[PDB]
Amino acid sequence: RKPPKGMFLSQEDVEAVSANATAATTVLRQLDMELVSVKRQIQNIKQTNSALKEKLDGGIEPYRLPEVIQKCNARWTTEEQLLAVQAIRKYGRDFQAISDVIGNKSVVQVKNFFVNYRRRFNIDEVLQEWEAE
Amino acid sequence: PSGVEGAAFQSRLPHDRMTSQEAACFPDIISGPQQTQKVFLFIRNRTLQLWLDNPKIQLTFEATLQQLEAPYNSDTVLVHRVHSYLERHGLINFGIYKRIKPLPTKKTGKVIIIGSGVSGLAAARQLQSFGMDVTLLEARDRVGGRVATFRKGNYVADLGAMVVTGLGGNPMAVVSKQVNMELAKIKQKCPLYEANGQAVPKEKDEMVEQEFNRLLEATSYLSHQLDFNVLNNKPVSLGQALEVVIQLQEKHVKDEQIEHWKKIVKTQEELKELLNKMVNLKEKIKELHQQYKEASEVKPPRDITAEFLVKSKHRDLTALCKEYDELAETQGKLEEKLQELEANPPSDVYLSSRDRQILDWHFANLEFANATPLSTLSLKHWDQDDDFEFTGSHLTVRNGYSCVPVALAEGLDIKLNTAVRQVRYTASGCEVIAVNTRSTSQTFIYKCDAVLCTLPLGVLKQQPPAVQFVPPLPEWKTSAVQRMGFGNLNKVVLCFDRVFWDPSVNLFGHVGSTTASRGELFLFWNLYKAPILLALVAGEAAGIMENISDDVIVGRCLAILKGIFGSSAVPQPKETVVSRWRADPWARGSYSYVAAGSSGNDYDLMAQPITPGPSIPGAPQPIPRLFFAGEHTIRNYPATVHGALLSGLREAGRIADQFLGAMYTL
Amino acid sequence: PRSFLVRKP
Ligand SMILES: Cc1cc2c(cc1C)N(C[C@H](O)[C@H](O)[C@H](O)COP(=O)(O)OP(=O)(O)OC[C@H]1O[C@@H](n3cnc4c(N)ncnc43)[C@H](O)[C@@H]1O)c1[nH]c(=O)[nH]c(=O)c1N2C=O
Repeated sequence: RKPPKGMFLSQEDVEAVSANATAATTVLRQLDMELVSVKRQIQNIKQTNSALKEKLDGGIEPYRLPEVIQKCNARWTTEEQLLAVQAIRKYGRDFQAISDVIGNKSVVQVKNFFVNYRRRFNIDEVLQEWEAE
Repeated sequence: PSGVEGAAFQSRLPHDRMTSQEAACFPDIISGPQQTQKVFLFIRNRTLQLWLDNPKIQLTFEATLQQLEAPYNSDTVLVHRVHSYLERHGLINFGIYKRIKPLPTKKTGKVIIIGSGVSGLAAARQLQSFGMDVTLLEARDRVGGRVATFRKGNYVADLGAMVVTGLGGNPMAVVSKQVNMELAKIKQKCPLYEANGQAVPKEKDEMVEQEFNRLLEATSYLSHQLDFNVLNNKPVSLGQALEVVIQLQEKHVKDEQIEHWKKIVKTQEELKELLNKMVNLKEKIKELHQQYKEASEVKPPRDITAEFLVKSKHRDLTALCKEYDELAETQGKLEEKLQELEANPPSDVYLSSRDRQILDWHFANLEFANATPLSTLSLKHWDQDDDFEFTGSHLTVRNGYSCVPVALAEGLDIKLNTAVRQVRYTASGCEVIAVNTRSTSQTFIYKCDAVLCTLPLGVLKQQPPAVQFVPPLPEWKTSAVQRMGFGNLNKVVLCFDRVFWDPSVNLFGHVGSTTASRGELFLFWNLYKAPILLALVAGEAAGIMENISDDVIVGRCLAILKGIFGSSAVPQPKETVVSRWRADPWARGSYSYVAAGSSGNDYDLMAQPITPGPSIPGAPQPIPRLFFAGEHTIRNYPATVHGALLSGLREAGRIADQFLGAMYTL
Repeated sequence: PRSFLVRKP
């Protein structure tokens, strides 16, 4: 039913190599030329990645900032109420950020905080001014 | 196989079923009740066994019916019919046996046999066994034809047939019991030794051989399952198909390197994109950090829009730092993958100048087996005769294969040095015209009832004709002769004063330098008691080495031998012989092969006898008068001594059935 | 014939 294993003998290839005298050699040369072309591309891209690789030397160790170990809290000092409104102005609804900016409140604290102060802090208008950008 | 059923196998016959030939002679039993068939079949099977256990005394009918038991010894005409059928068709009482019932005083019928090749001798001996007058005409000065055998002192070496290809169902097994033939067994181990002079190592040796056999199977897959058997209106040869398989294997090796590297650039080009995002985040980070030190430089106390600014930048920068960290994460996986992908690169070549030359020696092997360039064999049909291979080891004849024809020749009217120049066959009979090979002027005429032709296919092929047929052979016969293939492979025999090769290896290769010379001295045989080495010239090389002086040929042999064993272990050869079968005008070649565009059916056309036209017009269709035997006539066993012998047995039986009548068909 | 092949597998 099948060849021996490893031998590759589909009908299509056999015609392709029998189509004329030199068809087999001609077909082999195109693969040969094609392999060389891809090989040169590989080296070409190695160079490029090697250049892009040197521009990233040192990583971001100089640009990193120490972690702020801080406990949570549910009292809203007027200060971090104000940080909030501003963060809501800047981040739309991404509570992780607004959590991050405030620092001492969790997404739920931020999340619940929206509804509680919505009337008083006009979070509605702040929100639609976020939309504009 | 053993018992009566073994006799059937040792006689090339199914034990449990009746052959097409038996259905001919016993149509009364094949169409009858299965009971009688099994009787018959047992009745046949036992009979062969009796002949087979003791093939040096004639097996008489009486002796056979003696030794059967009931119910089998009840139908005495069945037993007589069977025993007569067997004796007639050479399955029993053939070869060289003591006759119990001596020859009939007067013979009946006259047959001229052209050639005392083994096919010839075999038939002649059978016809004489049947009470016929039989004369063999022989162009040579010795019998055996292509069973040639050198002798000088104790040196002995066949330039012709040299191996018995197994005793399992071989008629030569019978002959071997019938004549002192020292059969020495051949040890399968054969070290190759490339052009430098040093062994190919097992690792390589085994893998080329493995590829070789794999390559052969592929071709088989091209002809049978892909129907790759015509190409530009011409029949595909085995040689072409081997090239088309190698090419499709060389293409596959490249096709899989391309696939490999293409995966590599897919990752490298996907890594490139990744670095672009990383060298763009490190500058969103550069600028955010700057913006943060500035916003953090404003020492406190500060109003909330300025405190929010520091916190916002601090959040934003952290986000980007997370993001860039998750990408030197990914910049890590890809970097690992790239060493894996490169680390496992697939093969660079299918085969190389080293490989491809040991592979050429396995092709010189094929060429020697079929005595021809692989470009001339039929892809579809070159191996058609392989179902009927014998079982058991392959053997040699320490005293020379000649001793078998010579043995067969005793008791027979043989005219040596008589070359047939013309065969005339008519409705009333035939006349053969021969000359003396020594003095060509002397002319002989032999009149006979029928001519048995065992002329070699190379002879038959000769243009212009070495033997004229009157009237000409019909077209259907002469096209079989063209269409067929008659190949060639010569030998070189090296007689030394001392053994300097491994005496426990019988045969060792030499790997040639070129594809073109793959056959030139590619194999040496150590077969004999005396210190004789025997060298083969096969393939395309065989035809060409015939245009070269022996001295030059022996030089090349000495050079090849010196490289193997050192320039000082290899003495001068005491006696040297190289022949020339293609040049031999009583052979014109070595043996037949299924040429491209031929089939095994052509071997059957060669055996059909010829029946001439009627003398007086309106006369009833006559008897057949020209019969053919020889190696190129036995479809299942071509170019292989038993096959010759078997074909001579065949014609003798069919000529007797014709001129003596069959008293076993009733 | 294919039967003459040396070192048959
Ligand atoms: C080099 C070599 C090696 C091997 C084998 C073969 C070869 C070549 N062969 C083939 C056999 O020779 C063949 O089966 C048989 O010999 C044909 O043998 P065959 O077909 O029965 O007959 P023939 O050709 O031997 O004899 C023909 C006769 O006809 C004569 N003749 C010819 N023209 C004539 C004319 N005009 N007038 C009168 N007589 C004429 C000719 O001189 C000779 O007397 C082997 N066979 C086998 O079984 N084992 C082997 O090892 C080998 N061997 C190696 O492998």
